[PDB]
Amino acid sequence: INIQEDKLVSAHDAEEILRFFNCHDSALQQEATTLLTQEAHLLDIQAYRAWLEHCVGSEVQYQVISRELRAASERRYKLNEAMNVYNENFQQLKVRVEHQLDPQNWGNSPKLRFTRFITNVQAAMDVNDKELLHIRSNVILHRARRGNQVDVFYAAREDKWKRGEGGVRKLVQRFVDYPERILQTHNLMVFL
Amino acid sequence: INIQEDKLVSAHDAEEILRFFNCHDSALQQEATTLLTQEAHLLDIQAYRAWLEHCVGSEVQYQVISRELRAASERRYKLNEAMNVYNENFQQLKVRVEHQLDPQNWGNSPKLRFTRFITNVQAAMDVNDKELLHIRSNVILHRARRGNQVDVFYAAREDKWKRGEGGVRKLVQRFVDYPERILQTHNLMVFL
Amino acid sequence: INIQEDKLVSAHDAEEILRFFNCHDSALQQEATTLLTQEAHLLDIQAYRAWLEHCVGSEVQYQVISRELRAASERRYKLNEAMNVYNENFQQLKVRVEHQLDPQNWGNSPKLRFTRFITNVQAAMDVNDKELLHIRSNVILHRARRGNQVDVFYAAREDKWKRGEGGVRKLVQRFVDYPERILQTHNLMVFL
Amino acid sequence: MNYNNKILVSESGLSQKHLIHGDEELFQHELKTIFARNWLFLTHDSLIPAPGDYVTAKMGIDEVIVSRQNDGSIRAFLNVCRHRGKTLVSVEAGNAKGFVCSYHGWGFGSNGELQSVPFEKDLYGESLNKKCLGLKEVARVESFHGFIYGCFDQEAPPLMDYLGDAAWYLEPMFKHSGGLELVGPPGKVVIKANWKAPAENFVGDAYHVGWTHASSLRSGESIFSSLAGNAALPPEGAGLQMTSKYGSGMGVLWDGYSGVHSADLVPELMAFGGAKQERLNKEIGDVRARIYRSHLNCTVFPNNSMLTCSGVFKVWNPIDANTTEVWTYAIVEKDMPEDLKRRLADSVQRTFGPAGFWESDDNDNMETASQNGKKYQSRDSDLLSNLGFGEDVYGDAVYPGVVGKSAIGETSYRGFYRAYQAHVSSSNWAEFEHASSTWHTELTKT
Amino acid sequence: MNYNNKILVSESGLSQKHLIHGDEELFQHELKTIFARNWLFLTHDSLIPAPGDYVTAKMGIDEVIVSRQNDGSIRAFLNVCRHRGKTLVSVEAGNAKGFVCSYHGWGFGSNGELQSVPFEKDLYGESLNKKCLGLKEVARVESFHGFIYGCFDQEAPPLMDYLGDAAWYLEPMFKHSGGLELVGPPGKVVIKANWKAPAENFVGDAYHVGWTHASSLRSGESIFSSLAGNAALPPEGAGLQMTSKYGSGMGVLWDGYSGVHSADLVPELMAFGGAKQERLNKEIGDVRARIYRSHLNCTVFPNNSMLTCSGVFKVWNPIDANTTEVWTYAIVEKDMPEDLKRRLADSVQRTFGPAGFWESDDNDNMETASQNGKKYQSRDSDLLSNLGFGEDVYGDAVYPGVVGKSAIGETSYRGFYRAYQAHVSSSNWAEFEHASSTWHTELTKT
Amino acid sequence: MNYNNKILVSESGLSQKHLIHGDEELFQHELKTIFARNWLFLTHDSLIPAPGDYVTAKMGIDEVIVSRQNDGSIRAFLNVCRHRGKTLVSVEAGNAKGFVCSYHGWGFGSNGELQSVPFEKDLYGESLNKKCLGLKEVARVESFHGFIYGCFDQEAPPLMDYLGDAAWYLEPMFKHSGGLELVGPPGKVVIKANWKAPAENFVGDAYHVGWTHASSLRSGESIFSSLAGNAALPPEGAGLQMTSKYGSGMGVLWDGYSGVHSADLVPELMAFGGAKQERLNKEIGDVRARIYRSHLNCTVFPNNSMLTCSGVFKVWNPIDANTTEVWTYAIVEKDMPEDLKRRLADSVQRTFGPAGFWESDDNDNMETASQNGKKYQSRDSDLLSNLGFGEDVYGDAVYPGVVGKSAIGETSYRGFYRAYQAHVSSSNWAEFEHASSTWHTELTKT
Ligand SMILES: O=C1CCc2ccccc21
Ligand SMILES: O=C1CCc2ccccc21
Ligand SMILES: O=C1CCc2ccccc21
Ligand code: FES
Ligand code: FES
Ligand code: FES
Ligand SMILES: [Fe+3]
Ligand SMILES: [Fe+3]
Ligand SMILES: [Fe+3]
Repeated sequence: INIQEDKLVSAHDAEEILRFFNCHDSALQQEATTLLTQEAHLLDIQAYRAWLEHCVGSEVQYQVISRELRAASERRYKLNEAMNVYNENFQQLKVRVEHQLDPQNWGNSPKLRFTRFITNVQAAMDVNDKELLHIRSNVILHRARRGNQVDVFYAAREDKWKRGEGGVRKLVQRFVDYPERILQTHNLMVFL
Repeated sequence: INIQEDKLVSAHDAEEILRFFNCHDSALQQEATTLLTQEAHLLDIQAYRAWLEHCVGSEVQYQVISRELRAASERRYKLNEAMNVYNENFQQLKVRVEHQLDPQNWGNSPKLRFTRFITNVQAAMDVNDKELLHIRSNVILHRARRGNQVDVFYAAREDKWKRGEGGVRKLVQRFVDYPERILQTHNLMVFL
Repeated sequence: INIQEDKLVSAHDAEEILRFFNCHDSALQQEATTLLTQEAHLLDIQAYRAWLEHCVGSEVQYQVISRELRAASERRYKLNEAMNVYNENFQQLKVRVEHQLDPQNWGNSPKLRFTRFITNVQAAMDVNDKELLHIRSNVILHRARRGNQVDVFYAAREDKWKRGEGGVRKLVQRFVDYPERILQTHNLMVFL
Repeated sequence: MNYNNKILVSESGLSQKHLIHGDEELFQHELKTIFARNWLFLTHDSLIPAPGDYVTAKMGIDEVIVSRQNDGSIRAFLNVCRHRGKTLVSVEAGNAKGFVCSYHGWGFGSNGELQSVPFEKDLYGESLNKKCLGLKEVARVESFHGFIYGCFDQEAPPLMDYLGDAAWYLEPMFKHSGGLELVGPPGKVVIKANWKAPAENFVGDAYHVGWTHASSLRSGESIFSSLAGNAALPPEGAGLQMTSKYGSGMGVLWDGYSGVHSADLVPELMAFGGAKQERLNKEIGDVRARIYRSHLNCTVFPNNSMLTCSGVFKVWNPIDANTTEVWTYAIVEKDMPEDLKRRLADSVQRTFGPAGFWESDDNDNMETASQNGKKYQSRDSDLLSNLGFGEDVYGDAVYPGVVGKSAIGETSYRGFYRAYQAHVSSSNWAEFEHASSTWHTELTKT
Repeated sequence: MNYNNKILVSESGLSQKHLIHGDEELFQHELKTIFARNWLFLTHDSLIPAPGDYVTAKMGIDEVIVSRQNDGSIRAFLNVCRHRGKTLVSVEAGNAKGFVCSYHGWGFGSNGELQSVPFEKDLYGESLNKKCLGLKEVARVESFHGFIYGCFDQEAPPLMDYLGDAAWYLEPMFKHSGGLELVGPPGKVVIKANWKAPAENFVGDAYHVGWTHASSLRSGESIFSSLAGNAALPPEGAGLQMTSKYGSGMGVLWDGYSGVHSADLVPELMAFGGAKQERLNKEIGDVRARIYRSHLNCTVFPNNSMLTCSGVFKVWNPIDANTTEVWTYAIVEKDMPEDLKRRLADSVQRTFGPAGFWESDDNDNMETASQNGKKYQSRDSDLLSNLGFGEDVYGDAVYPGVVGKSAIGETSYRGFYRAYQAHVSSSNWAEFEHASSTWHTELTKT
Repeated sequence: MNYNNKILVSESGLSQKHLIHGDEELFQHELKTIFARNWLFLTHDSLIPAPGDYVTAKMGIDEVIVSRQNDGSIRAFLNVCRHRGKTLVSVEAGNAKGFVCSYHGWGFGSNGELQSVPFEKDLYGESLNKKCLGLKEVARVESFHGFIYGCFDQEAPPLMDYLGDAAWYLEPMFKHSGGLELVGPPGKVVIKANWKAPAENFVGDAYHVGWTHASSLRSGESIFSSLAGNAALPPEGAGLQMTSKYGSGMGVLWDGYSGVHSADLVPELMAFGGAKQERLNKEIGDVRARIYRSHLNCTVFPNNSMLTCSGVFKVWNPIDANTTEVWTYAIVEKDMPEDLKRRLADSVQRTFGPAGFWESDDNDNMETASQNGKKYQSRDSDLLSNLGFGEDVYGDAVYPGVVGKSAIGETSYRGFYRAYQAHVSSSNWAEFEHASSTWHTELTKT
């Protein structure tokens, strides 16, 4: 993509497109789909410890940002463009998991209901680290609780996955640029 | 999954995870995807008789439950945990199909519009019945009618499919535990 | 499908079912999935010129209709059944793309956010034109802007794709019969 | 709007202003004059049978905790903490000796008493008067054969008197059958209708059945199936309609014990009901034994409805003028075989539950009729309920109440709306009584 | 708010309180004083040409059935059953001799009469007076060259008089062109704006075009394209503005017959319009023949707008103070080749339909301007419409109405809001007339 | 409701009617008597440091543009075009010398002046008085150590006086630390609570911490972690509570400099704060140096809250009685190492941001407490804030304000609601002052 011509495209987005339009491997797309479907299943049934153990690498960065709305023509204002809704290492994810599992987390009674829809899976091996797998996918996440509370989240996920203990591919980076600036879901207390 | 450690996980959910983390067969996942995509297409175009004839086994149990909200710590109150929104055998599904097709079903004029999104397909053969196929999938179902009525349903489906007449795989069990306790969609008069 | 028996099914819908229930080719389904996932990615990052160049055939008809609500029993009133929300040739799509990219399109600042979810992909080669590929897929399209505006679109897409310049498969027809009669999304200014 | 003077329901209940289904100010007024004043359905003994068992329920727009006490009685309390007003209980049912607030940890007993306050000694010393800090209690809680109702107004008539002439019709099934059980949990669905739309439909609308439910009648093969598409009118003597002083009313369709249940349950039910009827002839007489196995479509004023024999039990919980949360339970006879109770419960939900195909037939009728009440040109229009007027009787030797001796009519609409108007225009029970001292005469004019 | 006294629109229409776009109490008041009083667009002959043809339409927040009678006339009725108020018709168009209610099966004729009641003899006997149970009829239904308008108020002026001075400008295209057809079905989209925001924009806002529509002008290559980004001001004599007693008004852009249509239609249209103009010179004179092929942006008070030549036809159906349901049709000249009509219709929707790229440019302008009317610090602020004030004339020898002889100004805003204020502060047509007896003098001050 | 007479808050602030969290008419009244009258948080110097830098902010339900002027001052203006009321700025932050309206292209300066109007000469001539068409300006804009507040009421006290006795407590961290920076952009989330629910919680609710935040305390390992599940009460002398004339108040937890930050930041923070405290002893005395490194939970009346040391900074932007838009920033000390500032900012969002696990613990408490205020049986009920009443002092030799010398109590609720009631029942600042002339005496009774 020529971003001087395609005026609405960011350099980052153009870079990410390039990585998937190259070596298409059908088998890798399928592996990626299985990996993400199993991850989503563990999360949906709230098996958060199993998710950590089976899906999340010790060196993980798990990051969801919220970008301040700026003018398309803006070129002078150069202060922090985004904040981190999440920016977690493994221990920080573990804290969040223990918070979910704590029997005095009053908000988790009655039990929440999660349903995740994972689509648009793309996969490509890194060029310089043949053990690093880039996976892109989109998620719709439905959270229902307390009779009539319903919150639906929508996001694109830029992941890196790498083989870890026992040869199991695990998440080493997830990056989400959350598309809604003001959340209308009470909070973002879900693992995208 | 150790459900004593993963405190939020039900025994049933842990059992279902186990069945897919075992023998992964890529070809079966693809067959399952085709089966469910074709089923959804027939339903979306309201070909309910074709759906019965091509997709639904004579011994089917088609079940959607609504579970009463109980305390996570509850251990004494032991009355009916759920009611059946659907709990249909083949003849009961046929009654519902005839009700849909009846020219005096006033609610079906003007014609409804359905769009289904099937994701997260997983498939595994039963261990003890090598002719029984377990299929898990999630559905978003969009129903539009009468200018400005829009209802969106979200669910995970635990299916069993088996080869029937002519060797065609047909649904012999569908189980849905509907995630929203109080429906905000006027009714649940859709085939999930 | 016998549409005299399946009373709710239109002749057009029955014709479209038939084309996919015939020669199932797994490889074609996968090619179609890649094609549509890459198309959706280009659109999501607002690479509209790249979308035109890589995804859209010079002879394209890009059509989205809105059908007037009529009685299921109606047989006499025979005036225009639908209007065209879109009915674009290549040059008309180009006009829309230039409108999106124009630096005085005030509505595009701050930058919009798009996330597309493509599901239910089916593919079949045309019988009489072995170079014509029929692809059916459903889309959920999420558009977020201006802090708290969120619009979600739902549609089934009937596409024809054909090999063009450089052997690249490109869209030569898209047909959408939009399921909601009265839009509740401010406009339909998105490429379904 | 001046509710003292405004004629929302005309003389004899013959018509109602369409605005009653849409006006939000009137809805707010109903919270006071209808829901805070009258008896509202809470639960059944069968859902809270043991000490400590509780459920949550709506009473109008308020939520209450309904709890079985150690002494076997039932008390109900606002589901609201007495400290800073947080919702105490977030589940629908359970068993507990108390309820602890998740905000600052105040602990209330099943009896509503404030029993504990974290660090009370160090924080409040002896200054907190916990005796005055009990949960706000529902003043009146009474039972009709296991069916538990509540009322916020201490001045209300006893539940039995409030049922008035309707009680006679309910007793064969509610009492003489050996008793009923409510099968939970209920289905719960929001519809975009005023609570009065389904309430009026269940209280007295047999006219709609053949046409509204044409497709369900034709498809399900139930016992009332000859009505499909108005293909046939029920014969003379097929049933009757009744209404009462405090607004409750019902239709009676003779012998229709299998109700809306599809053909798969008809033979079993018709045998069971007939067998019990033969026993009841000797105990309560032929007429009342027949009523036992006859289909009753009833509303217990204001917003609890049921179809006996079909076993459908409904609460139309008000949210706003065009929003109602529908709770659907099944009723079964205690001495039915357990397998029959299970199938009957599933069939109630199959026909009238969240995916009830019969109930779905009613959606557009009730939603549009309600929403039209907001439309400018319809607000001051008159909804008609004059069918059968001038043919009702009172004080009949056999059938009590204001009675229309025909299966199809609007007798029960008229009694429902007469009571509704008397409440809306009154400030208390004494005023309702004064406004109702010639209730049956008004209903039987001409 | 006291609508008799409250100055919502200042003298000469020079400004309006911003609250008019946000205040829900005023919206409710408009239902009475604007929508129940004035002429509202229903349909066109071309959409219901044959006996039995019908469409549904909104009139304010009410819905009506608009039906072609056997005698060739058109009658319109509230889409509400006279029994218990259910919505009668659930489709947008069709052909029928009658409408049967899906609740209890009452059957109404295309003429609104209650023709049948299921089992009438057995249920009502001879007691039901069906003659008094006809659908509530729209009192006034009139045509302007095939364009059908309705009014609930029997006291309204005839449609032709109501159009006042605007009729003269519309006639060359509506009448002398041989007649127009409305191409349906319309696009339908909800926007979060007050109905007055697009109404005021179409009635008299040429100022916004170059800036608001900069991207559409630059991208589409239409005939008005030199305006893009305010790169150029239209020359003197490029057009004019007009307004009238009953609030209707328009801008006139000389010769702009291809309107907003992209370059792909420009040569064909400019040839067609020019050829018909040459014929019309001899029939209606040069000036009026020129007006025929000139672009008119018009609002027919209160909420029907159009762009002639572009062929855009709009209804801004009110839902609440910040919600409007936009209906978009195409208008075509009857004697255009069919292939041209088809492409013109698609182009109307391409530019101004649900995915109309021009219409999209207006979204934020109209939504935020409307929503700001709810904001505390803006409610009592003044929206300005003073551009061109002191330069308008009345009674011109050539161009009738209150006229500003310039292409860009706010003349038509002032006339629109003068009529709006006169209606809002009046209880009936007689009071509006009294409040309007010096309408043109007020508009031409200074 | 008559706000002059209605007792919404009882004497000494001991209780409040639950309706205050739900009543929409009162919410509308608050727009006038609370939000249009009092000081509201806008931004920080650190977010608009250079000439031309601007941000948008809410002030009540209004939106303003807050702009750094060329002279180094800050001015704020309604984000509403003076022509026809369109929203001027659609972004959250940037740098510009002016703002051009996308409707008709009017151009306003960073100083609010109407600087340009497209084609002014040809359209308006010399008739447009641009001097009178500047953006509606926020009358009062003042700074407290870089923190910028605005007030629509010219009659308000200076910001410093308005902070009253609370300023003394804030100064060690806000001033004597060398100064704070606000790290943007903020998280933004809508919750279904009244703005007063989180405002009251931050101003004076230490009681809830051990129970509400039991899971976050247990899981995060922060310094206040011994409180988890009410396992332990803070010792005597662990802290105090204060409140002030104009409603601002806070809790003080001695020495808690690492606040809610998880164990991963505790050693680093406790070293940093302790080191600065040792320097400050010599400058401002031991007590005030200790306050610097003590955890303050504060609300600056009405709707700005913070946790110093934790670094949480909140705006509870009102939308309606049960809707609030929560803005969450991080505060950091300027002279902290940059890497520490970055980690501190992430930790603020980790704990109290959109996915803040601590903040999530509060959701149900605040939403249900607010929504219950709409429920019929709860509207007239009394929310209690009597903990510690009769033990507060005023005029203490060491700690100024109305002070409760205990870590846990409701002192700050009482002062918050005393000021709230005085404003709600007053028409202007002079009336508030008259209603507050014995403010501390009322709070220290018994
Ligand atoms: O659903 C209803 C309301 C009245 C009625 C009478 C008979 C059978 C069913 C029903
Ligand atoms: O859309 C509009 C409103 C006024 C106008 C004038 C010319 C061209 C287009 C338009
Ligand atoms: O979040 C809050 C409100 C009051 C408070 C005191 C200490 C620590 C945290 C907090
Ligand atoms: S609100 Fe319940 S203990 Fe405080
Ligand atoms: S409501 Fe139409 S027939 Fe009864
Ligand atoms: S509304 Fe801003 S320039 Fe007209
Ligand atoms: Fe019914
Ligand atoms: Fe425009
Ligand atoms: Fe808290």
